[PDB]
Order: sequence, then C-alpha cells, then structure tokens
Amino acid sequence: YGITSPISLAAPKETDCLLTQKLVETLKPFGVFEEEEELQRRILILGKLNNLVKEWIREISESKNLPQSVIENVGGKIFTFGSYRLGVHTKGADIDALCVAPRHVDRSDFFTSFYDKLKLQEEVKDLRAVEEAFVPVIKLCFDGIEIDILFARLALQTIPEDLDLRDDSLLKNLDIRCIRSLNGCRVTDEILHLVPNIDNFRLTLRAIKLWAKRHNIYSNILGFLGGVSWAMLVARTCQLYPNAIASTLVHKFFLVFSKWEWPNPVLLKQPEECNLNLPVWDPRVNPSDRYHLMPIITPAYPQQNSTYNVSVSTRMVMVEEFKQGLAITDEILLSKAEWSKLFEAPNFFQKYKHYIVLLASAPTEKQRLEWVGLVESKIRILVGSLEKNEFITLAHVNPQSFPAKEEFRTMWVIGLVFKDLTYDIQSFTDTVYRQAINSKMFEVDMKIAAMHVKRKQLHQLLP
Ligand SMILES: Nc1ncnc2c1ncn2[C@@H]1O[C@H](COP(=O)(O)OP(=O)(O)OP(=O)(O)O)C[C@H]1O
Ligand SMILES: [Mn+2]
Ligand SMILES: [Mn+2]
Ligand SMILES: [Mn+2]
Repeated sequence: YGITSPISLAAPKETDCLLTQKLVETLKPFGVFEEEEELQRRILILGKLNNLVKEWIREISESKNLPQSVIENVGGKIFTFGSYRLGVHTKGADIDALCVAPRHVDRSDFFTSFYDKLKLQEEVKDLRAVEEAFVPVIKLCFDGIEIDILFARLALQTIPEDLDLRDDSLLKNLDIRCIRSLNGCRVTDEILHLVPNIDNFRLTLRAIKLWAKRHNIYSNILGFLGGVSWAMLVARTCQLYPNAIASTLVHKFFLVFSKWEWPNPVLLKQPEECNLNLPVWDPRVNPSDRYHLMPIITPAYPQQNSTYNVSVSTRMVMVEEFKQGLAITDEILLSKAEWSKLFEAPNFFQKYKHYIVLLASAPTEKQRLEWVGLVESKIRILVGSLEKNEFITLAHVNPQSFPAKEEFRTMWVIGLVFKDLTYDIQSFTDTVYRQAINSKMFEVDMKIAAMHVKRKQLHQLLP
C-alpha cells in the first residue's frame, strides 16, 4: 500500500481485540461518535441537496436548449469530502461538499440560479455567498446543519453517477477556481483508497484527533495540524501495519512519529509528473520547499505540503507530545494504564513557567467574532518574532481560545520556554492593528493587547 514495504504484517491477538474495544468505550463519553439519528438526518439532508443540484442542472440544461437525449442524461451530483466523508466528523462542525456540474453550467449560474433556488427552500437559513474567495463557496444552514458548498464545472457533457474525481485528466484546461474546488474531494478520496482497512483507519483517526485536541496541538492555522494532516499521519501508519487494528495502530502511530526523522516528508503514494503548470511541492526543483520543517504531502495532484505553517516551536512541541503518547500507550498495552490516560488533558496553564496572554475585544459580538478571526491568523507572526529571540526556545500557542457594559472579549494563552519581551509583543500588536486597518478590516474600538506573565501570576487572569 505505501511507498515502502510495511514494517510488520502481524495481525492482532484476542488481547488486542479487547484493548480495541476498551479504546472505543473510553471514546464515547467524549462524543467522538456522532449519534446515529443525526447521521441519518444528515444523510437525508444531503439527499435533498443532491436532488436540488440535479433539479437545478436539469433546469439550466433546458434553458440552454440542449437535446433530450442529453437533458435527461445530464448528471449533476454533490460530493462530500473532508471529515464527514472520512467518517470522523467533528460534532459542531459543518459538512463540506462539492457540487459537480457538466460543461454547460457556469460558475455564474451557481451563484445566481442555484443560489436563488436554495434561497427559497424551507430548510435553508443563513444563506450567504462568498464567491470571491480562494475557493468560491456558498455557505448555509440546511435544516440546522451547517453546510459549505464548492462548485466545479467539468469538461463533460454529462456527470456520470460513477464519476471518480481522482482522474487527473479531469483538471486539464480547467479554471484554477474550478481546480482548487476539486482538491478537497481528490485528497479525501485518495486517502480512502490509500489505506488497507478503512474501518481500522477510521477508529484510529478518531482517537488521534481527540488526542491532538486534548493536547493542545490541533490547529492548521496556528502551525500545528488540521484534520486532513492528522488523517494522513494515521493513514501512513495504517499502510505500515496493514493487518493491525486501532488498538495497536494508535500505539504504532506514536512509535512511528515520535521517532520520525524530519524534515523527511510523509507521503501516502509516489508523486507523478503532470505538466499542468500547477504548484507542486518538491524540494528537488523548488529550493524554497527545502525550508519546510514537517512536510506531510497530500496525495492528489498537485501534491502540496499540508503543514508548511509548522515552525520550530510547534514541531518541537509536537515531537514531545508524540513521545509522551508513545509512553502512555506502552503502559496501556501492558495494562499499567487505561485508555482514559491518553485523552487526559495536561493543564496547559501549568506546564510552562512563563506565558503571554493575548486579549481581543470588540464593541459587539459580531465584531468579536470577526476580530478574533483576524487576530488568530496573525498569531504566527508573534511566534515568529519570539523564535528569533536569543532568549526564547519555543512558544506554544494553546489553539483553544476562550472568554476573558456588555464585554465581548476573547483570549489566548501562549506557553513560553526560555533558554524584556515588551518590545516583541508591542511590535506584534502594532502589526495586528496596522494590517487589519490597511486591509480595510478594522472597526473602531476593536482591541488587541498582550502581556507577559509568570506561571504563578496567570491565575488572576483566567476564569
Ligand atoms: N469553505 C471552504 N473553502 C475552502 N476549503 C475548505 C472549506 N471548507 C473546508 N475546506 C477544506 O476542506 C478540507 C477538509 O475539510 P474538513 O473535514 O472540515 O477539514 P479539517 O481537515 O479541517 O476537518 P476537522 O473539522 O478539523 O475534523 C480541509 C479544509 O481546509
Ligand atoms: Mn468542515
Ligand atoms: Mn467548510
Ligand atoms: Mn474543519
């Protein structure tokens, strides 16, 4: 399955079956498993959507006066990708989906006629288009479910039901907006066909994602890993132990990565050359890709490094987390510990001797939401300033922010490790205000401030 022979073909022992069942059981309480009723409800919602897509495309087809041997056979289908597709959807998160339509349907139609169709559907509320983004998307809450819809116009007269979007010939000549909108599905579909046992893969991913979250290292934006990245690490682990079940896979996961020789890239398959002029991660021909610290490459063309935002600080943090994970699973395997110990959250607010507290405020909840989103995307800047400081070894940003007239304030806690800081944090705040204003995304009285604190005096700035 992988690009290398597996490390071991051994299958589990009954001992492991029982350990795998216990793992499943310590997970339920965490809501890791979506409720079946909800899963059924999502399934029925998607079906309705898919029918709305077919309806719409059919309609466009007629207005373009195509023949009936075609109008009747023109397809149209919605494809789900990402987490919900992997079967490890994060309760509270949306459902990502790609609307695949034939040649005769333009993107303009998507944001016009299709958009107006969703507008007049009883279940549709909060309909909002963002057709000017990197990946054009139509967002909406469909019967209480949050959904993101991307559009892709393929060079086909009809969209056959069995269409497999992995086919690299489908991207040829397409507009980049169309190409980008296809990446999610292709990556997801590649992953699923790149693992020896979907089920075992699924359960392991569930565990790993929870683990990363409980350990404050789950965030693509902040330099750690996102869902897709975690999925690829688990998959590589699965390729290596093809007959193992979740129990040993979670353990192997830690053995394998706590010892990974970075920046050697994690690949799910051998990359193939494809003209297309699309950006491809490849240190052999792109000197800039040689600076990536923890490369985890997506398997679909154009292969890209899903973790180029990793810095010395985050990688270091994650390496240490992997080692502790290995240690815990070791004793879980010896029965000297229970699975609950893996998902136990270390007091982030107590593992470092020094911290930086980041405060973001706004005059209204709407703005606090926007503002916080902006500042979050700026935090890596500070982490960068900190690393370039002789006195600092690493900065660990706890990715889970939390609540601090009618105050509307949020705050982050950053862990520091030393080998005073006022200039760097002051520098950071000025940059945040400056960029946010230069990019016309600043509102009066939106505030951001940071203060260095010693572990001992963090208490007074928390609940
Ligand atoms: N509106 C969007 N525009 C562009 N890319 C999107 C959009 N929504 C999701 N994606 C991309 O699709 C990929 C898979 O989605 P999703 O499953 O939500 O990712 P994660 O991998 O972000 O999942 P978790 O929710 O963290 O479990 C990764 C994500 O960046
Ligand atoms: Mn999502
Ligand atoms: Mn989304
Ligand atoms: Mn997500």
